[PDB]
Amino acid sequence: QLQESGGGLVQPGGSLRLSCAASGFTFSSYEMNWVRQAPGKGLEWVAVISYDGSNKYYADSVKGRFTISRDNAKNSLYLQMNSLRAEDTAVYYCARLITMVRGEDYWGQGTLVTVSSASTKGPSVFPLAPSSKSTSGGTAALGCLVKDYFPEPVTVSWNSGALTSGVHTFPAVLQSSGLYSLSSVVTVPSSSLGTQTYICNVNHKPSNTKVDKKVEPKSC
Amino acid sequence: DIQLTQSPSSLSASVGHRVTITCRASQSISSYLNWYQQKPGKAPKLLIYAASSLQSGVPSRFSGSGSGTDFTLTISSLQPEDFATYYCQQSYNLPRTFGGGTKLEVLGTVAAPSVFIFPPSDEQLKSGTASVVCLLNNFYPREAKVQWKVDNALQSGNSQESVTEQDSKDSTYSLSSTLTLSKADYEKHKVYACEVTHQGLSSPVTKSFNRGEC
Amino acid sequence: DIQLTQSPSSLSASVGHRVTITCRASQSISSYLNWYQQKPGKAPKLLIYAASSLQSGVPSRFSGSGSGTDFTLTISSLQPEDFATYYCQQSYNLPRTFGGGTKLEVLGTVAAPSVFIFPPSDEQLKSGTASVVCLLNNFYPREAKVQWKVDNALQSGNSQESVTEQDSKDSTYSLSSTLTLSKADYEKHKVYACEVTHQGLSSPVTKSFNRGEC
Amino acid sequence: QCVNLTTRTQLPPAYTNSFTRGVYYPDKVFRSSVLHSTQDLFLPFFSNVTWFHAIHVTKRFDNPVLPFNDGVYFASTEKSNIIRGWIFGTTLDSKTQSLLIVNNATNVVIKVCEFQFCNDPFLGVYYHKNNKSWMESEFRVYSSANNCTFEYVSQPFLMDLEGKQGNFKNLREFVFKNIDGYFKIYSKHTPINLVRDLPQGFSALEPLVDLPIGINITRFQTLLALHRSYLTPGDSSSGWTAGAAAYYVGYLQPRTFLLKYNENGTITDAVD
Amino acid sequence: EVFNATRFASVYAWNRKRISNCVADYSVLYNSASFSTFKCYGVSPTKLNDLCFTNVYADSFVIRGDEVRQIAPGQTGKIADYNYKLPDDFTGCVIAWNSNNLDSKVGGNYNYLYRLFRKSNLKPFERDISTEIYQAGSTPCNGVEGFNCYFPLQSYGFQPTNGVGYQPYRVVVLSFELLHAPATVCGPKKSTNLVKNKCVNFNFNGLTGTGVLTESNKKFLPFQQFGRDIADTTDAVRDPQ
Ligand SMILES: *[C@@H]1O[C@H](CO)[C@@H](O)[C@H](O)[C@H]1NC(C)=O
Ligand SMILES: *[C@@H]1O[C@H](CO)[C@@H](O)[C@H](O)[C@H]1NC(C)=O
Ligand SMILES: *[C@@H]1O[C@H](CO)[C@@H](O)[C@H](O)[C@H]1NC(C)=O
Repeated sequence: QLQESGGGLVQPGGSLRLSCAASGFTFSSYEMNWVRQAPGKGLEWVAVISYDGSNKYYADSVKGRFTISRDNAKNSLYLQMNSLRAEDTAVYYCARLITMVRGEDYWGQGTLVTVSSASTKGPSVFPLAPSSKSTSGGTAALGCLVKDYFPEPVTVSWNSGALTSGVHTFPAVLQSSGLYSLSSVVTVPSSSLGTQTYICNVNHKPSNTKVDKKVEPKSC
Repeated sequence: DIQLTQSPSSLSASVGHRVTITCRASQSISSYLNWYQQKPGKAPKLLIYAASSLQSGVPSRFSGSGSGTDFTLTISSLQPEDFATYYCQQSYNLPRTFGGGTKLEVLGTVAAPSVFIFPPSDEQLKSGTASVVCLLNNFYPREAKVQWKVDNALQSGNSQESVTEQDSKDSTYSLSSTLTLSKADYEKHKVYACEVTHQGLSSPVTKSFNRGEC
Repeated sequence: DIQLTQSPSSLSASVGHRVTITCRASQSISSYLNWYQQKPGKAPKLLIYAASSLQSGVPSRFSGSGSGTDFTLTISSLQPEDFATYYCQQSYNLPRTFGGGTKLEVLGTVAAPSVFIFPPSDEQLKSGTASVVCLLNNFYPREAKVQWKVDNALQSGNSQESVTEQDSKDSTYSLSSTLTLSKADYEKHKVYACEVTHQGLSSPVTKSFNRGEC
Repeated sequence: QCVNLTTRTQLPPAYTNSFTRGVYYPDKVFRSSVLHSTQDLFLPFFSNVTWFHAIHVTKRFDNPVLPFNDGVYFASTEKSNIIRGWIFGTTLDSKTQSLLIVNNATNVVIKVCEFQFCNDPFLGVYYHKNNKSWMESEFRVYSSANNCTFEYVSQPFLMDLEGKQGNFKNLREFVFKNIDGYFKIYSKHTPINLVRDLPQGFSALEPLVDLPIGINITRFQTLLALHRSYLTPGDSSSGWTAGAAAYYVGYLQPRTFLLKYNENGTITDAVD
Repeated sequence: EVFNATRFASVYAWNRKRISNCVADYSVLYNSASFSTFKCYGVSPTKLNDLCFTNVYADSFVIRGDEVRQIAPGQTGKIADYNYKLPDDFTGCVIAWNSNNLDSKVGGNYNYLYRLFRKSNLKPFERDISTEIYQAGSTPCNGVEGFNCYFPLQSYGFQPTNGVGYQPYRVVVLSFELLHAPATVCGPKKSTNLVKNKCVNFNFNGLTGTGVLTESNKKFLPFQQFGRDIADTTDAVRDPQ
């Protein structure tokens, strides 16, 4: 078992401290690594430290800025992060990478970090309101485009879940403001658009801002 | 430094397919080339603890091979969880380094096509923006073109997109894409459309979205 | 009664290898366990008695171990004179019983695959019988498989084989095998073949043996 | 664990007379209504025994290292379980094995280990006024026990840890010998009313225990309990009270004694 | 406690238990039908019940079934070389048994490890739990694992389906130690019945003679074992039972 911790949202040039608790194995015997993964990117090696902690090594992005360190007496690995960059926006995994000799690998669940000047803010809420502009037989996209929130997750759903049939949700876009946005949808028959009320159930849950808003099909 | 080159960056397949991905190191590394499976953002599962050595409890359908620069991961017959990313990583020297992970992203290769097309919404008008939505949704490919018609010009550079992956039941992605335009832009412009050109259908498909002009 | 299991039923090796074979008893017998070597058509020669004591004039490269239910014979650095069949025997009580001896058959283990096959001869036909001569020859691994093709049906039960012993210089076997058929059967059918599914090659091989049909 | 104590005052070595104390049954043989002669290691009659004691009044606490020689007669006169055991050994420093005997306040313990003893070993009862009691609170006998080769602990008990008034009331006499890799112990309890000195009169020590330990013993060192309380200065080296107890030591010598055996086969008298 | 322990050591980290101050019935071990191997060097189990020792050491661990061959004087191979070595004049017994049903797991068991690489062979009864990365090649591996730089310990992978030579075996080694000290470990000592009122030849607890034994009117102190008269002949004895 491995459990990373201490991740968060921080400004460029800042510092942050990751930690990783090890359980159910002899942590004290092994090289222990940091790896990271920026959203949608491949795996990136961050650093490694010897079993006894006597030696430390890094990839060139984090070199000198960061520090990898360990408390064998506490079965705990750490990453001190400093002079933070957009580069450092990643899930950070704590792991026993195996190399040639047979043994049991371990990876933790990974702790998230994001580097941006932005602030915690609610779902700026823009429902898809399908009308004479767009309705086409069995197809009419309701939905929302949602914007301007710094922590990554906005939840979105349709008519308080009563309109789940034909739901689709799409990856987020980071705006130049350092705030995220995303698109989320339900595709509904044009003939149904006079029946349901249609709400876009946005919640930027880290702001705790539920802003569930009426959607207006057959407008204009 | 040593750099890794997964020959498929992406794959399409179906359950029961024997599958292979290959990874090339930028230089020789003897047999020091591990392989992993990752489901998106989950902890990378070690498959092979060298070029060839299958890890404890890893399913028997997986296998590794190679020497010097050139390596393989194989899956003897593909199963649903294997629609995942795969990473090679070299174990030879520092820095430890990973391939551009092969994404076996097409959960069931098939052909099922689809399209949809949505305005810069009326309930989006209040934003001080027009954010148009092309919406080719439940389409088999990830592959489609999107085009714009705002004051009849086709906009470019000023756009975004994101796609929900190949659906497990439908075997179709869905794409969303957006031209975006300020209060000044959206009240300057009056003709609008977005056009979806998903080649699983025979044609571009579009409607007169006309913000302030419908 | 005491049953002895000898674990490797056959082995392959080359000179200067260390080799081990093992014998396991259905109850404890303390150290009461002899080991014998037999060469073809010779009497058995005692090598070890008690379970460890080397017999008078036996070469010091042989050694035994065990006391209880599990026993081993080892050969420290194998030699051309050692390729033989080896038997354990319990000395503990009556009836005296032997293991099904391990055959250290492959002198100088190698890999060379081979096939050939031959018809039910016309100079055999005069018998009032057909006897097909399946014939894979100078193939390294003793393991091989045979099938038939008489009127392109695959015959079964009606067969025999014998293998000429592991060749002293090639370390290859040669095999003979025979489907054999009455006058009525050998004229009722007209297409024939053996098929040699030789494991040493990538494919079976089969040839038109055509009794009454050439 | 260790602490060097301070506030111990300095005084001359005291002495008293053995008065025919300290014979013991030399073998496991019953003899009745007979006089019997034995050559053995005995404490000589009317010998001077060095007297050691702990008392506050002034500020006297008293457990030096002493030689073992061929064997030791030891006696405690007390009222409060202040004497708690002994160290026996040679180097006393974990460079050799050595033997610990201690009545910990709930458990008699015996051990043989490469003990790194304190240069000033003690126990300490604290008057925990919140618990309204004395209790043993400060085992400070050794820093470490680097290897071990015998162990024993009795089934548990408790004792009164007394702030007792009046004169000494228990006499406990012991003889220790180390012969053929056996450490042999003889003892006798006796009730007393004597204010200070070692009492006159006669009683033989009975064989208590005999331990199969192969070690060389050359020196020994007694273990005593401090009293500690809210009335003291509290400080680790000096915030303590000595209690009130005395003990005596004398050395066995090769002597011929004539022993008088009772009808029940007890020793009842002897001639040196 | 040694033979029915719930979990055993890995062989590189082999346990040792010291036995002293007790009665040891070796024949109760030896007669237990359990053991795949029971082998003695310099002794025989029946004779061990007649002997006495200062200590006995019991060393224990798990190894793979075919490796049991190596737990003997003069042997060589990864276990004998890098994990556990007997001296070539060993005096003691090796006991082993198949433990497949305790020590294999259906997902494979990897709790048990052994030392795969070492600079040099162990000395007799040496032990080495060090986890320093083994430099196989020229680079100082600097506590990092890579091209010529290996973790020195490897797991066994005990599946219940393994062939018998690949199954786990629990092993105990008994070493008998006699020093210049009292012999605290001994085999049990047999008693016959008493026989009063006949001329018999007797041995009470090492005191021997011939005579007629009868119940006495006299009574000893609780520590006394026999009586003597004024001539120093033995006139009475206490029955130890
Ligand atoms: C124990 O005894 C051995 C053997 O004399 C010695 O090497 C070691 O330093 C001692 N101390 C400890 C803590 O093992
Ligand atoms: C002998 O022992 C008994 C029982 O303790 C006692 O009554 C008797 O007085 C003793 N006799 C002598 C002379 O001590
Ligand atoms: C010895 O064992 C017997 C049988 O259990 C018992 O009756 C007897 O009291 C025991 N005696 C001693 C001295 O333990």
